[PDB]
Amino acid sequence: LQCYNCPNPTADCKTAVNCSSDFDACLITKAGLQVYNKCWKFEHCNFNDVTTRLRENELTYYCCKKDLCNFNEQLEN
Amino acid sequence: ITSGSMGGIYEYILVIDKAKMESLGITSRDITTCF
Repeated sequence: LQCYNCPNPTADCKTAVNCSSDFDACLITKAGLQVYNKCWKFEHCNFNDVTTRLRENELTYYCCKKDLCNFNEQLEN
Repeated sequence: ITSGSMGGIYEYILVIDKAKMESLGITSRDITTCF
């Protein structure tokens, strides 16, 4: 995954970190200004869980594949 | 006092009122594309 991580709203999450587990997806999420990125867990793409953990009610998200896929602009708009 | 009654009075009143209203709405759209 080795994802960009921003547990707090960050309109351009550039915080790449070496959570460098290999096989697993990242998360990107845009909730308007409330944009989030995480060293997420694979085997997931559940809107209810994302809303829970990220505490967001209108969010749009991708569980993008494997490594470094999850930079902040991958969600358009 | 011009008139009255000697005696005792016991008055006990209990009122309990509880109301709980919950409404939960959700809509989602979730999509795949893989090969």
